[PDB]
Amino acid sequence: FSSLPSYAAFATAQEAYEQAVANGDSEVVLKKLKKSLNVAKSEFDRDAAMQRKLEKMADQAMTQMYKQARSEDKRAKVTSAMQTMLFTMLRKLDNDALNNIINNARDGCVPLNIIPLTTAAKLMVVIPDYNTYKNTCDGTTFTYASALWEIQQVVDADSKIVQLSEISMDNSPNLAWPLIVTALRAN
Amino acid sequence: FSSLPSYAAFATAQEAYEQAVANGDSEVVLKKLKKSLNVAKSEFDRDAAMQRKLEKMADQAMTQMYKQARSEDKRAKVTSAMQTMLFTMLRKLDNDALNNIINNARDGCVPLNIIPLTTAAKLMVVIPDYNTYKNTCDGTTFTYASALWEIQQVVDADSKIVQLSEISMDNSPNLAWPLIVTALRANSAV
Amino acid sequence: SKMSDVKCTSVVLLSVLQQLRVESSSKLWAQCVQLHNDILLAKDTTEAFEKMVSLLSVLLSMQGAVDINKLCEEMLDN
Amino acid sequence: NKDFYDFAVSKGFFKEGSSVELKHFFFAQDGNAAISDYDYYRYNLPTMCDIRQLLFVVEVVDKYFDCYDGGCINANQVIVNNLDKSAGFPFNKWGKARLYYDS
Amino acid sequence: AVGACVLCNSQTSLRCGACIRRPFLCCKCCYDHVISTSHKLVLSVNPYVCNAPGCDVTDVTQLYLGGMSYYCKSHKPPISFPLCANGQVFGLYKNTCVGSDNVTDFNAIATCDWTNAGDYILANTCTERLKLFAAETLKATEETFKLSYGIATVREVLSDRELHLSWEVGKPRPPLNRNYVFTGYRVTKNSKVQIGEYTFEKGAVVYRGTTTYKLNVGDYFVLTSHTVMPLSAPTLVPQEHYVRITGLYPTLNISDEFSSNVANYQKVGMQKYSTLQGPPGTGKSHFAIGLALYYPSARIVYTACSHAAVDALCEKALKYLPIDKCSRIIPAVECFDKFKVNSTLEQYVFCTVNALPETTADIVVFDEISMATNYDLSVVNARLRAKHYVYIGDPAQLPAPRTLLTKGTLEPEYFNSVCRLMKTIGPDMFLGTCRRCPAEIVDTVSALVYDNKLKAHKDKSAQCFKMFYKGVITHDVSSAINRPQIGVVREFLTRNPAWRKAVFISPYNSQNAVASKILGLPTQTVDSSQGSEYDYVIFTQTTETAHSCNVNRFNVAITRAKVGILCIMSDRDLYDKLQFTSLEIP
RNA sequence: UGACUGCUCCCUAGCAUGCUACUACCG
RNA sequence: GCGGUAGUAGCAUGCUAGGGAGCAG
Ligand SMILES: [Zn+2]
Ligand SMILES: [Zn+2]
Ligand SMILES: [Zn+2]
Repeated sequence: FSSLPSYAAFATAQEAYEQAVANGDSEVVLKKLKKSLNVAKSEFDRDAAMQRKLEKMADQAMTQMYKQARSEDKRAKVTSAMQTMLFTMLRKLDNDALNNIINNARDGCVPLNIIPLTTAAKLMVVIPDYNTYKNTCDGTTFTYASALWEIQQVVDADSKIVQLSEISMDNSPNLAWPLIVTALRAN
Repeated sequence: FSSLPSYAAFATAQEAYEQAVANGDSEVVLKKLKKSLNVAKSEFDRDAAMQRKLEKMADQAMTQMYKQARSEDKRAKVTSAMQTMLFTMLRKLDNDALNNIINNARDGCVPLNIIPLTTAAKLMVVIPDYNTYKNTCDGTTFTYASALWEIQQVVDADSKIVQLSEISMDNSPNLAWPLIVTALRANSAV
Repeated sequence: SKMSDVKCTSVVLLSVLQQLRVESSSKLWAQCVQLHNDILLAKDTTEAFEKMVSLLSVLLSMQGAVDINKLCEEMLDN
Repeated sequence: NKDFYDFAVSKGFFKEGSSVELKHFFFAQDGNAAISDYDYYRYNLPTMCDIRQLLFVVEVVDKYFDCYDGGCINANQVIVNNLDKSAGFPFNKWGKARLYYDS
Repeated sequence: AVGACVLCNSQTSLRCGACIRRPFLCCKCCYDHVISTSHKLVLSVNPYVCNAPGCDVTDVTQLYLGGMSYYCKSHKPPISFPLCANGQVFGLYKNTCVGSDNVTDFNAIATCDWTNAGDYILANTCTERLKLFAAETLKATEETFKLSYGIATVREVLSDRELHLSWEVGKPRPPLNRNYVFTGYRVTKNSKVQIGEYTFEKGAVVYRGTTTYKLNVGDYFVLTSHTVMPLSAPTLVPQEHYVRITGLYPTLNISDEFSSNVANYQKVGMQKYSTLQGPPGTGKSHFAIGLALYYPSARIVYTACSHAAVDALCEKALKYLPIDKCSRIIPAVECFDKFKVNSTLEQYVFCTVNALPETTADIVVFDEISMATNYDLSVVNARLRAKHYVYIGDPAQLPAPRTLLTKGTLEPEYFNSVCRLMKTIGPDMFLGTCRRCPAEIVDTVSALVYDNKLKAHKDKSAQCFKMFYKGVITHDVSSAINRPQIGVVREFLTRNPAWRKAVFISPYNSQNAVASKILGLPTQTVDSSQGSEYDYVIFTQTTETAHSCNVNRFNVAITRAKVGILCIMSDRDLYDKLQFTSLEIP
């Protein structure tokens, strides 16, 4: 704390008294010098701690306000944060069935109900283009979620039944394409 | 802190004493200066301390009385709210059936569990599944508590209207099953 | 380490599903809660994975909901 | 808390065959859970006791509870902590316990 | 909480307590905001005020930061340091702050009542973000001085289109035409109930039906307004010309029916933004379709401020080129459901400034940019990150009425962000399409403001009307009804047989409202004749002091005709060299 | 929508006591 | 020459009051 007038006064008094004492002198001069020195020393010493307490208190207050602002900010982005985190962990898991269904949904082939686990029960998906049908459906079997399923019904956007033999490269582009395959889980 | 009653005397004595010191007079005037200034500062000390104590005492008293006033205001508003709630719920007592069953008592006292059982106008039934449904409220009118009730509305756990034509054995697994049935007292109260 | 990862992922997935107002459909919410509670009690790491597939199918079969493709182009899921 | 989990994993935790694993979680419940939990009062049945033996067991218990003192106190000697908690039904429509301890 | 003060380039958590938009000012910046003017109150993450119960101090210059709280002057525990000291105000970013050299930007334009011309003057003497602040504050002051008038209501109902109307307690009434839509709400006992959209002009109270209504007791009609949110994207994009025609899908055929299209096609080939200054008939009718056919698959977005002007192009944007490649979405408001509505996925998305979501696009071709501040430009440049821009428009197409004008009319060039740029750097395209508008209008209008850009394409058969007349005026609280030139128009239409096939537009709807009682010509408003331009026309002025007979406020509404016009003018300024056929009064 | 107890850690404000220090009065 | 008294500053100790959090039945 060397930026206060009290420090300047105390330093000048210290220098004057020290020089006078080192020069050598009587008792009355020493007494007068110390009576004029100690008041300035106390004046300096009070502020020397008051300033420190003020500075640390200000630092703590700024810390607390930063923490409050950050918490208020954080509690307002939870949906996006959670979605990003979930997909990061889904990457890190690295499973074949999960990767299969995520890529299928990313290209457009999403399911319509909860995927069953038993050797029975119906599953319905939507196939929006011929390329997805070429990749997944070949023959009369269906490969989805790293499993095997058996096609039993095909329905178009007009809800008319389409037989499996109908679908072909050039024979397809005269149809309502968002097909709906309903299959059951092969053993 | 600058216009205290003793401030004038203290400052005037200090100024006069320091002028005498600056006059370069003998040591007796210096001793008188020192004594007078010492006693002046000593008397200024308590005048500067007691006032500061008193101000803080007064501030504490003001704060306490303000919070007391706020507490009284809150009490008044909660009293008004409770009175309003009681007088609002009073207006649905059906004061003819209640009077009819009160007068039959031999001294005016009746169990509380039989007041809704004999004077209520509406009945609500919660049904877990279809097997329980077909044994309790099958059809459009059923009997319970020695009275006849007729159905008025049926909703599901999601609070959406459900028609009785689709509450069947085949269509049972397609409903949010905690069904709620509402009926009215027939021939009696509503 | 392959089991705690799937349990944490299941917790995050259930939180994401709850954020999308799924508990406004009692049957779907009951099924999701059952699956989530069953995953956390698993002991072997095959049943947990099939239940995880079943639970993720619920989120995937909601068209508007989220953007699978944007959330896959942010140096995220492949 | 993903940061703590990653920090713990980066220090050799949660490996296969370890003796320390997570078995404490937050479990979720569906809509009809409160009533299902309340329905556990069906295990409470009316029970008659052997009175001549209970009248002696109570004396022994009172002997156990003998080194204390008690009685009634005035309203200004009551100590309450956390006056910011619920007050029950129907008093929770207008405030906490502070409102009723001040009014 | 944590926003941005940008003139001092300082992130901030502070804001002025008593100001327009709760503006964000850094420590030194809030300081010279609170010493150059009187704004002795600020707001931070928490508001600065003494925390002892019962205490009250609005000022901040004497508060102290105590024990994790704030205390004050009159009620003073002073174990602290002052909040306002050393050229700064206490907060975060107390070290990373710069300050402002121009001390009186807010102190000049945020301290007046946001109605003088000096506001817009300084707004044009600003930066992009400073003028963004300006435009948002103009929208804020528009709404905040619109929410100071009454709410009309019908308490006992009469036959439709002729009702009774009482208003409010003591407040004044705004202007009278259909500019302010009376779309309020109905109250049953505590809630708001379906009402519809209404408009009050003639009062016995004659209403115009935006819909057919069955009015009940008490029904209240007034515009209830929200506040426009801050915007995050710049209005104009900086001028950078393309290296090549890289990234384009070129075509083989060349447009022939349009005689000024090929060079401008190449311009769009290497022009990034495109604005021109034109009346009706300047490519707005056919050049948009020319680009549509000349680049088929380019994501080109169109927009007009109202759907009836979007319709002027969209009516045959599906006929000239296939239907499957345009759309505009209709909210529910007068909007036209011609295209594939409720369909974000399209190619040539038409639009309205009022509403459109953001997915993606690549080329901008937007119609008039007139009756709004930088909001219109910024919402549409945020709508899409486009590789090409065409800002069809005019600083005089439908110049935004400056609510309650009090101090003169500013220079037309000083529009939102592009019109002052417009004829200081030159027109972006070579384009003039006078295939509907004749030369009789073009002569005067181009000799006045649109120099040498539009052609004298079609001649006139000496039927244009002149009759020297001074006129008398009679005004009302919000409009005016005309005795002389209305009578002269009547007795003029009684002379020519084939003149009763025109329009009867009015500076305020009162003129046609009064005329419908005894003749019955259709209602017309000077607000926006959206995409509806016709040849024969009856124009009227009634009172023309500051809104009409000043500058090209409606010189485009003087571009009425195709082979013949009427344009009544009751002053002696816009005739200097006009040569309409001189015929005497009857 | 958030019960009754018990224990422990952290921060601030006040009170009481003690230690040291600096001036001043008194004998 | 020693002690007493009156303010002032720093430090330590125990309570009361307010706020945030953890565990257990
Ligand atoms: Zn301000
Ligand atoms: Zn600033
Ligand atoms: Zn205060």
